[PDB]
Amino acid sequence: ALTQERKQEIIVNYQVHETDTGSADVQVAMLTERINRLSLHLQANKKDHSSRRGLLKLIGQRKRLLAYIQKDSREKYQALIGRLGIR
Amino acid sequence: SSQITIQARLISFESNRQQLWKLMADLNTPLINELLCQLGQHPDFEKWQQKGKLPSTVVSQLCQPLKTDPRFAGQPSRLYMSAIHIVDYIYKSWLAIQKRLQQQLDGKTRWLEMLNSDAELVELSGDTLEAIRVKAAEILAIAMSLSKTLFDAYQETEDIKSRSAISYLLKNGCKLTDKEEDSEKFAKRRRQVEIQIQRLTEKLISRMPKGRDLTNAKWLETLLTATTTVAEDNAQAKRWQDILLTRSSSLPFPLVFETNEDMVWSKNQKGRLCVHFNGLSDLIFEVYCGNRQLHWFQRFLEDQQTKRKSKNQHSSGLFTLRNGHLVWLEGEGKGEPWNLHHLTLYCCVDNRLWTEEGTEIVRQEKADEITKFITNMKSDTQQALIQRKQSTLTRINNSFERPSQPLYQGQSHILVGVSLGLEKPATVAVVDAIANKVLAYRSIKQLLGDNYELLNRQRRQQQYLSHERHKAQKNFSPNQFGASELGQHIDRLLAKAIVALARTYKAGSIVLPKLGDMREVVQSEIQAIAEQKFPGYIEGQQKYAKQYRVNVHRWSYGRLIQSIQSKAAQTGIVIEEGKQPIRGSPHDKAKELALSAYNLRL
RNA sequence: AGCGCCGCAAUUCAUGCUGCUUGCAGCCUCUGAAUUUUGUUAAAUGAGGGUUAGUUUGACUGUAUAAAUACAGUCUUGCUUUCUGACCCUGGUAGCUGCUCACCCUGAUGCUGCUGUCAAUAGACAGGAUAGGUGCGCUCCCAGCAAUAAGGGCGCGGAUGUACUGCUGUAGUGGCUACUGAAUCACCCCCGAUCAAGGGGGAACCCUCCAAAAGGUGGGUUGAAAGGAGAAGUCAUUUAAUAAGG
Repeated sequence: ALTQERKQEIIVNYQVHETDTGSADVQVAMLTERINRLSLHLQANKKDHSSRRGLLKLIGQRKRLLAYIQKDSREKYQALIGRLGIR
Repeated sequence: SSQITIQARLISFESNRQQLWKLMADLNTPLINELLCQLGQHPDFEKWQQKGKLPSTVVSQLCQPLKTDPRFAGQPSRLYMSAIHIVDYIYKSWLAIQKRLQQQLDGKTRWLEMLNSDAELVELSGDTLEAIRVKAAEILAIAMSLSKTLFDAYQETEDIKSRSAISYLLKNGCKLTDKEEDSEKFAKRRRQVEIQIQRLTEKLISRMPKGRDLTNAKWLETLLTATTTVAEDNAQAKRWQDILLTRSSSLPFPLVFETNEDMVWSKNQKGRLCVHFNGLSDLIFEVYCGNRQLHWFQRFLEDQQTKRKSKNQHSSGLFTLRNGHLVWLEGEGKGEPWNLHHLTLYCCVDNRLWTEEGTEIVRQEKADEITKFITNMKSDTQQALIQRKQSTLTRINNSFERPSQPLYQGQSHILVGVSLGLEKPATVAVVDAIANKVLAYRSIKQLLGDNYELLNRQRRQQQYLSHERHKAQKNFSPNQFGASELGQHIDRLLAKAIVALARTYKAGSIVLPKLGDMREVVQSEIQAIAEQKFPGYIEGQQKYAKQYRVNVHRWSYGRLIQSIQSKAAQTGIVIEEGKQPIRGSPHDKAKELALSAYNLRL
């Protein structure tokens, strides 16, 4: 689970502006935090198929959002994935 | 069916178990995986599928350069040989499956072409129905194997009248019929064949044998990829998911010892039977078995000692032990795998080799087969093969002095027919065939006797355990179980009851039905009905008769047939195959099954 | 209600019984078949989870016999399963982590359903398979909930280029890991083993036998079965995720 402080820090860091809470860039940043933590869990917990179910959802959610961003703008898309460290 | 398996736990100190586990998991199973990969890429692979046969030596040839590859080099000679046998039998299995499926697809595709309705047969013959009926009466009078003979007659007879007459004659089960064709029952029967062709076509897209990766390196690298990389499209992400859901293989492939003397038996000073394997004699394993099997493991030592006392003038061709499989059974709980899992030896024996009379049966079977071989076989190593065969043929004459038990004698005119059904798994009729009289019926309830309550237990547990799995799946709970072992128990109880009744009436044989593939018949029948009832509504079609289709997929007619065949062979009762009639009750089906198998003796 | 199962009762009958004439004719006690009712103080079924290298289901040889098997002697090992008993539980402490929820309507193979102290709110404590409904049981039905089947309705905020997102708490409910609680058994107790390991001591009932009012040698017994296994492919069902399909 994700703390409100880490959540709000993600919001502030990826916001387009101070009241943006839901742009696709903020959404993929939130999902990237979740995917990173859950990958570390599943590397240690291969039999946690319940948690693995969540990963496949989260990876798909981010895949759809990044594909949406990429055809709004490749400049914003490339900058965003570079910040998040996604190849 | 005189080959059976007996098993024992193998016990040894930890360093022996660890060394064997590492040989199996780190070298032998990776070698098997590599052989499966290379064999599936071989340029002759596509012609092996057409022959349905693997070359006798191609796995051995592929393994030779791998025996000194740093990935695989550390193994005894018999472990390489075991890996070869594993891989060779896998493809012998898989190529035989694909070959038969292809023949089924070709056979039914021809039938779909020659299945024409009388409205179509009128046009395609150019003759009135009475005219083709007469021509079918002539062609039947010549073809008098009848089915195959008509299928032979069809192909090269390009004369559309005779060709249509054969089509009409085959539509009716190789016979004349006066009655009119019900056009909707024909259209349904045509549709069944299309579904069967489609389902055969889909089954022929089987995967190549997948192997056992025990490291699961592909899973972890895919996890790192899918979490840090953008998927190029949906199909890459789907392939990632398909890998991430794939479950890890825990256990290596077992070892196979096709030379019975590669298991060397001994008794330790604490009096326990012990075994070691060729190439691993430093690892002594202690035999821990039930007394109900101990007499076999004692026999393995006595057979070994007999041939040593005779300075190898006996043949191991008559050793009661045939081969061994060395298996790790999955342990519950946690530990290092050589501690967690339990090492188990499975020995094939031929039950006839227990007695002296049965050994004489095997000796003649061996002698005839080897005398045939030596005559037909006639290089230096091929001449050495002849000399080994001639040594076997000489040495099988030396007796092991085994227990004498006179062979079963059954009356040729007394048969037991066993009717198999979805509702009543077995029903038997003892028939005196020259008298044409039933000596005894038994129902399923009389066969099970006091065990009959197990049959309601099975139905009740199959319902209950399916529903508990359904509930557990939604929670991702691992606690998913089923009644397969109870079902196996019931089929073995029935098999013993049937054979005991056969012995009691001195039946010469047990008659079993040629059911064919009941599941593909039922599945294509129900689909053809459902497509009429739910046109354009696939989920309605799949809901239709769902529980009947499930019941037919659970019907264990093969396991019951196999259990009967094994028990009859262990008492020397002949098994015969007959055709079960569709008419009548299970009792009448069993009687007419028995009597038809008697009349089919030619 | 429906469906499955269970027995009950009834009819007909042969795989049952009776007879001389051994292939037929009666009958329905027994042992079974055909599915026909019916739920009764009946007789049968009965599904919360777990607990033994448990016992019996063996091998060989001799003797007997019509097989079936039976008796006597010698040997015995612990595997993989199916039942019947008996016993124990309703779990604990830290971590990791999924899913769910703005709100409303409908209600899914959804969730929950025991007893009795206490107790207005809240659940706790002590019992415990008697666990909602019927003879028993269900995904059916009843009652409460339903966000965690599907759908539908409809707020403000972000976003609005096809992605969607927030309203979400010491929250509800799953999974995984580590350690840990009870039975860890086959007549009972105690001390041990668990890749090997057994030892000691008792209670009932029956044999065997001093010549005997009385207890006591030498033993026996204290629930049964089944077995052909590995490897590879496939089908079916269900669950989860994904996609809108070349």
